[PDB]
Amino acid sequence: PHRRFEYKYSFKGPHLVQSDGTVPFWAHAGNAIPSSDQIRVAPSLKSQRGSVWTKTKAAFENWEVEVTFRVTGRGRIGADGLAIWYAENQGLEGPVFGSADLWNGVGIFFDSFDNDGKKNNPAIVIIGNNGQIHYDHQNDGASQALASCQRDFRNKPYPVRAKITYYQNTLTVMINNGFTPDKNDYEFCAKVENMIIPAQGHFGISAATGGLADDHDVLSFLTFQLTEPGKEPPTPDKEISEKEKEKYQEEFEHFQQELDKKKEEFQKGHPESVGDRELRQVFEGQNRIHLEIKQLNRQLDMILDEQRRYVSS
Amino acid sequence: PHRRFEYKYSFKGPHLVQSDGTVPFWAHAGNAIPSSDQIRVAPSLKSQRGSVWTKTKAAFENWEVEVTFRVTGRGRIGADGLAIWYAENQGLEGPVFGSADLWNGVGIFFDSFDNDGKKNNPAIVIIGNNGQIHYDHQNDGASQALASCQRDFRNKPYPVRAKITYYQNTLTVMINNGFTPDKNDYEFCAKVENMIIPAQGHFGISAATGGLADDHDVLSFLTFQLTEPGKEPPTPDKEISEKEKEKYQEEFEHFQQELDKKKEEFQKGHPDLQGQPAEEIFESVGDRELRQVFEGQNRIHLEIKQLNRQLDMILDEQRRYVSSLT
Amino acid sequence: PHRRFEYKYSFKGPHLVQSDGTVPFWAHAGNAIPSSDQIRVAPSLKSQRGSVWTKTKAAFENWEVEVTFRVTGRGRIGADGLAIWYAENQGLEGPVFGSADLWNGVGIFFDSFDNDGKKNNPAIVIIGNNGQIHYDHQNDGASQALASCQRDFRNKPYPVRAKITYYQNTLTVMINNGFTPDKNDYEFCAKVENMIIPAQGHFGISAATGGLADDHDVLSFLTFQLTEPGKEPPTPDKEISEKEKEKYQEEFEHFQQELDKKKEEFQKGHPDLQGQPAEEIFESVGDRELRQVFEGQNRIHLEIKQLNRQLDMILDEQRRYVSSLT
Amino acid sequence: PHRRFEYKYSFKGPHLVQSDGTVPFWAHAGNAIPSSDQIRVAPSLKSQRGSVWTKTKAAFENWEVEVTFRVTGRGRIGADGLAIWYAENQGLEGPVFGSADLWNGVGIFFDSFDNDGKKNNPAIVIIGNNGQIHYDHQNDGASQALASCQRDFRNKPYPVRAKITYYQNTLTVMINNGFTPDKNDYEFCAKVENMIIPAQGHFGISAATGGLADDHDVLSFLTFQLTEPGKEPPTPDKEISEKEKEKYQEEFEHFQQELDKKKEEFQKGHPESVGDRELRQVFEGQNRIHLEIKQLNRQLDMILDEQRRYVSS
Amino acid sequence: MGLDKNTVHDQEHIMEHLEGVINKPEAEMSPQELQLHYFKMHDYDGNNLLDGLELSTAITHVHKQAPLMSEDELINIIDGVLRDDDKNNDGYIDYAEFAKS
Amino acid sequence: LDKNTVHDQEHIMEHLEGVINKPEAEMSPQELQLHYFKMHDYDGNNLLDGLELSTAITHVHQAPLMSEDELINIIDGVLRDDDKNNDGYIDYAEFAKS
Amino acid sequence: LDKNTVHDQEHIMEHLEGVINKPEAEMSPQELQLHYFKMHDYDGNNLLDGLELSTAITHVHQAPLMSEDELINIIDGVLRDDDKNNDGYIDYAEFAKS
Amino acid sequence: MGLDKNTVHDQEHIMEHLEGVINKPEAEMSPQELQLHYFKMHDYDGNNLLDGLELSTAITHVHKQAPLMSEDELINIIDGVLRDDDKNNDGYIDYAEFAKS
Ligand SMILES: [Ca+2]
Ligand SMILES: [Ca+2]
Ligand SMILES: [Ca+2]
Ligand SMILES: [Ca+2]
Ligand SMILES: [Ca+2]
Ligand SMILES: [Ca+2]
Ligand SMILES: [Ca+2]
Ligand SMILES: [Ca+2]
Ligand SMILES: [Ca+2]
Ligand SMILES: [Ca+2]
Ligand SMILES: [Ca+2]
Ligand SMILES: [Ca+2]
Ligand SMILES: [Ca+2]
Ligand SMILES: [Ca+2]
Ligand SMILES: [Ca+2]
Ligand SMILES: [Ca+2]
Ligand SMILES: [Zn+2]
Ligand SMILES: [Zn+2]
Repeated sequence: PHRRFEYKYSFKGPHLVQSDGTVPFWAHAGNAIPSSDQIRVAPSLKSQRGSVWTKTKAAFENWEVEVTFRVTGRGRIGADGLAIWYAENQGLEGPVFGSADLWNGVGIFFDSFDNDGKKNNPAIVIIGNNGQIHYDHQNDGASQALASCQRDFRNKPYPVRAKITYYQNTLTVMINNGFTPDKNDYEFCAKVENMIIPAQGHFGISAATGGLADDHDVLSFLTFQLTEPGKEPPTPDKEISEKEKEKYQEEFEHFQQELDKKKEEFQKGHPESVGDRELRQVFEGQNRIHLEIKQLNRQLDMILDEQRRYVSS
Repeated sequence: PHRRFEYKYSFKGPHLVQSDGTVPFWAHAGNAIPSSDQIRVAPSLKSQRGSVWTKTKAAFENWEVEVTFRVTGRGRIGADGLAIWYAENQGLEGPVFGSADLWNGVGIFFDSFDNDGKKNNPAIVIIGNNGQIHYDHQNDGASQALASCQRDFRNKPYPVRAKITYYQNTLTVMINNGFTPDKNDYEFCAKVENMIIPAQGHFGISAATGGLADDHDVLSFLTFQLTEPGKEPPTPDKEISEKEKEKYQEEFEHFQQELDKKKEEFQKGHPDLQGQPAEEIFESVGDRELRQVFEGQNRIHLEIKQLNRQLDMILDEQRRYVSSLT
Repeated sequence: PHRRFEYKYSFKGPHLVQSDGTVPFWAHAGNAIPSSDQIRVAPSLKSQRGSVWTKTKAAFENWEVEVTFRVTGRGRIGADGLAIWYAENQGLEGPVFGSADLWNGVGIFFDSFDNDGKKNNPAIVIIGNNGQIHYDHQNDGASQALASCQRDFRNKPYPVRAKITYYQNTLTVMINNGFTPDKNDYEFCAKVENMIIPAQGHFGISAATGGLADDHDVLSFLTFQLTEPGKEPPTPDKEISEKEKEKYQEEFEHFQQELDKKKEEFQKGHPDLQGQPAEEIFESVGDRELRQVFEGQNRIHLEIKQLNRQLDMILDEQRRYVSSLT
Repeated sequence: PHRRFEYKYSFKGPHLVQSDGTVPFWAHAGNAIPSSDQIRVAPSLKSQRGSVWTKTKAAFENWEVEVTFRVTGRGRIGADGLAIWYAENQGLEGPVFGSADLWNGVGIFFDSFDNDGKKNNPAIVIIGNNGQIHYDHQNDGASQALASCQRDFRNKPYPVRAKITYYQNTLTVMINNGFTPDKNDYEFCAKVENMIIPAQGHFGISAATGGLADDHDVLSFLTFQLTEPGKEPPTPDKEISEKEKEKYQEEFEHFQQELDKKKEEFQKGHPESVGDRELRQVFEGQNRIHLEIKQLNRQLDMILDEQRRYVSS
Repeated sequence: MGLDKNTVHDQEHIMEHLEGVINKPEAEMSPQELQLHYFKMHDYDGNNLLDGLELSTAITHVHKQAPLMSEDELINIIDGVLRDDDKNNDGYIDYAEFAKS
Repeated sequence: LDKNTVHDQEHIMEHLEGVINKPEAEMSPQELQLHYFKMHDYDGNNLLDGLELSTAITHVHQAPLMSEDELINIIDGVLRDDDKNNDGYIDYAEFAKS
Repeated sequence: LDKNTVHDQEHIMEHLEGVINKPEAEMSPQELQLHYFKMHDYDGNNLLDGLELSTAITHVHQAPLMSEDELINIIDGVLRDDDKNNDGYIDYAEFAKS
Repeated sequence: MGLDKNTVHDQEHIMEHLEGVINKPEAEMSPQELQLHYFKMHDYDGNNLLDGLELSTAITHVHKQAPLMSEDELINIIDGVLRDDDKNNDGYIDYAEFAKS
């Protein structure tokens, strides 16, 4: 599918908050504290509920949202957690992860507290609701769970990224575990098929806190519209002979190289820590071991396929 | 000396905020978030300056102030710091630890960042200002510091308690480091003799956050008026024969015993409280930096095991084709 | 006050030991290893008790003692500790920090292990004993402690310096934490007023090691006799006209400048000195606990790479057999 | 080969030092400090030389020595290092790693300081000498090195173990890297063939320190005599019917189990740290990953062999 | 208005206050021990001493709307209580002082 | 994105101050435009989007904050005639083309 | 390793004190011998060697330390007639056999 | 015996002492500046002040056998030097005091 960036349903730093103290094109309410770097949807205080919801409604047949967030806790047990909603109307208040109940849409819940006593939490649960089913907070919505994966997203050394994609009546939740600073290191967590959501709806995020307290920070929320490769009209003869791009690109690369060169000697023209650097090196080593093992798995799968092709003869 | 508790210059939990979300007898400004349990004077966000000051001026010759606070940060180095002021006017907004510069009073600064580059932070710095000296932020105020002591008050399992006592023109700052849950385990930090402060002044406490981020929570702020043992008038013949005091004391003790006995069988008759011990809420920063690393191993192990079975199957089925063909 | 250096109760490098391997004017006993740079009073071995005491008794009304020492251990928790004594008799062997119990004097104990289980260690404890009180080792001497302060003196990039000053019946202990290489950056730790000590006593310093192991090195021990500014007799007319002092001072300064200038071109004329900066000698314990972990990864990487090429060859040659047969 | 334990040429804790202050059957001199747990051959002081040498001479055609030692340094650069000697006479003093020069035998040097300026150190170097060649300290004996391996043995979380085996005119040095508490996790470091050493010689250890200072502790030194499987006479009919061993073994196992049971309830009859336990868990995880990778390598080598057997047909 | 007898002797408020922890409602209590329950339930710190902050929390309260008292007014009631009941000038109120008035 | 909004020198000149300080009041129209494209791409992706342009035209340099509808209208008019690949992003190919 | 050196009760009785405290003065000759074999194997390998036996017969319980030649002679006489597999170690099979 | 003139004016000892760091032997120096070299080379702490410990190190010395002085004897020479040269009763010896005798 082809991706189109949508600014109207997106917030991002480092200029997240405008001069008047609000995030553009989004409505926040409750205990959410918007800052330049991030939005603290629920601070580490007792009984905090917050939510940031979009102002205008979105008409997207297929969409994709990339959410970067951190959940930071002092202890090993946290409450309550974060939630990402595609609804029909902004709740902006309520007991379901800081947002209203009886929502008409889809809600991805990053539950951190195990109210069912089954050791499944922390979990990422996909729950859809037409508007007549109450969310079961006392058992983490296990009976109403369309899909669930058991991944940890608390106190990670790097911010946790999540890609939620709705493309041709199926919803896929992919999770970056947060052990690497790469922004394209997603891993499969859950998926559901034949998912029905309204074409008109509001994108939003929310967080709730119970007795135990976490900081629920959201750094970015990028909403992308996905269009099918065949349904999109090409509208040709609009690139303007295609030659000016090739005349401009190398000049701009040369100028950015010379700007980097200027910054190189102006950094020292007029003027990391030990242990932290060692921790970064340790995490890079773990990531390199992971990449090597994955590459070995891919090579062995190629080995698999080739042996089977020989087997067929 | 003799201590009298002063409610009009104090706040404490677990009902710190009223129904309208304001602290009684106190005015808060900046990025302060007053909750029921505590007041988060500066949350762990970039460029946050907050302060909570008294509404009414306090005219005390001698006084004692007990502050319970937590400074919690993710990293080992924190920013910016906390400050407790006994000033002349209010300090709601400013650049000096979230409070205004050029103050007429005394400010005890809990500094967590070493801007001077002398490796003497975190520290408790006593700075007196008549109203004409600017606070030297870039040198941690070491040039105009009346006294200092080198203690750490960040990332402790128990809240850090500090006593600031002005008595006979001597300002004594004593610090409980918060390693133990004892509320009376104070240790001497600093003192300033012949300290001059205004007779009437506003109490306050402020917090600022710089490039690094810490949460500066305040759980209690207890103010006591101190009177000399000789200057206090006794005013006798007011105890009303002292006999009903002894007739009520044992009744009160018996009521406590009866209530405790009743709670003893009603805490376990229908056990539904989850509970939260202090062991499950505290973890050292470096230990955290180890635990994640351990978690970073638990992923890799999985990618071995799957890979293992893959090699195993390229064993098994191959043998069959080996067995069938030969 | 006025300070006079006393050589007969002092030792320092870089020639601390004589040709026969003994400290001048000092007697060492136990497991002490006197070297040229320092004295290792207790090495990092299990059950080591050592002490170095003065040979001649010192009769000072007021005095000041500066001790430079290092307590270096592999783990975060150390054992047992150090002690500086001004006693009546010598304390060569015993159970109290490597020194004998029931002493008639004053002992400043640097305790690194919390036997009482109160999380108040490491600490500097001032204990005075007339000769009838046993040291309570299992409770860290908190019951009979005259004063205490909570400082850390282990695993510092620079040696820890301590000043013990007895002046007008007041014993003041000030501590330089050793984060900076400044030799005059002391901070107040504790004081005891109306302290009673024998008029003549032996100086000494001892160290003990328990279940955990630390090295207790002492680089210097400087003793000063303190005289009151009014009680010291000036004895004038002894400067011999003061003119040759000014005639020699500029000559001495010119000699220093000439020697420095000569060393400036002879340090680089034949450069052969390897050098050893302080950055290459200091590393934090936890950082070490990280670095080894990083090294633990560098092994595993190798076992991947070899394994990688093995799979690679079971690619390559197989293709040949695939290519040849089909 | 068959192994025989030799107590006369061995010292070991936890009772290493006798009542009179000396190690049995061994002679120590210099700055070596013998303790109950270990022998500190060279403490962390400037210009320290120490050595512990055996009293009686050993007549072993083939032998094997297992040495457990730690080298602990405050900084990242250390000097001078440890040495294990099989000589003809005890030097007990000298400038070659705390022992004499012109030794008649074989010396394994654990050099930690790079005097040659080639970044090869720390290294384990095997140097033999008839008694006429001076050890080249200024370049770590690179010209006279019979074999060398580049392994790090400083500031390891666990004591470093080393097996030196002389069996049928070849000397093999195997090194445990010290990342695991196992006593049988040796790895190949170096070997030499046609090595000639005198049949009469003294076993010894030594350590030296320069400007930079390390603690050189030796925890154990187990000397084993290796005999060929064919040259050893069996001398049968000496097991005494072999039945009493089978009658005694299960009874002794039952009694040691019941003694463990008694200790179990007497441990709590009358009465590790966080972070240290986490470090132990991290090192155990690294060891388990290493073991899994080695097992995968062995399985792939089996795969190799089996494919080649099929290839032959 | 202030620390009146009927405000402390209200059995319904005491019974609805002790719910959750004290699960035993009994409508026969004398006007003596409900004062004990009031004193124990309004002392949050557990020090068995009522100060101005705890008394202000009790007087202002939240019971489920109702308008809140002014800060000057609340200061007036608290100062009137302290000026007429705190005999030892401690700032805190003992049980004997509470039973005095 | 009018021509005079990007072809003014004092704004960019006070903007590059702090890291690079080369006062030169002889910049070509394609030079200060390039600088404008360089500094306003905060994410470092060498690409401009709706949020970056919205923070560019509002900025922090008093005047009342602009209406949300007016901002939406002007940024939609900018993205309608400047974006050619319909990617939601603005590249210097499209930026210099219009 | 004489019979009376191992068949005495007070030494082992004061030896097991601290961890296991069961005073029982009716021990069989194979019981206190077993305890003697158990505690003197410090390495936990369920096996006795020359060093462990040498520390056993010297011990820390005054009397002058024994001669090195005498200790070598007595331990060699012990190992000569007790060890059967010529392993350099002493097991309870060999220990109870002789 | 003590801090005699010939002990400080010995050019050979000064020249063999400055070797390694000062690589310039010249046998024409006046009896003035070799005292400066002695004072600078025997002040190890760099504080330009000679105390009893540094003087004892200089007097006892190691030059490559020779028997060592007794502790009472060394105390006698050091105390005789301090009693006759330390004019300000500081314990330390300045260069002016050294040049006085
Ligand atoms: Ca939940
Ligand atoms: Ca659950
Ligand atoms: Ca600062
Ligand atoms: Ca500072
Ligand atoms: Ca202790
Ligand atoms: Ca203690
Ligand atoms: Ca070397
Ligand atoms: Ca080398
Ligand atoms: Ca109370
Ligand atoms: Ca009262
Ligand atoms: Ca961009
Ligand atoms: Ca575009
Ligand atoms: Ca054994
Ligand atoms: Ca055997
Ligand atoms: Ca000096
Ligand atoms: Ca002088
Ligand atoms: Zn109520
Ligand atoms: Zn000399």
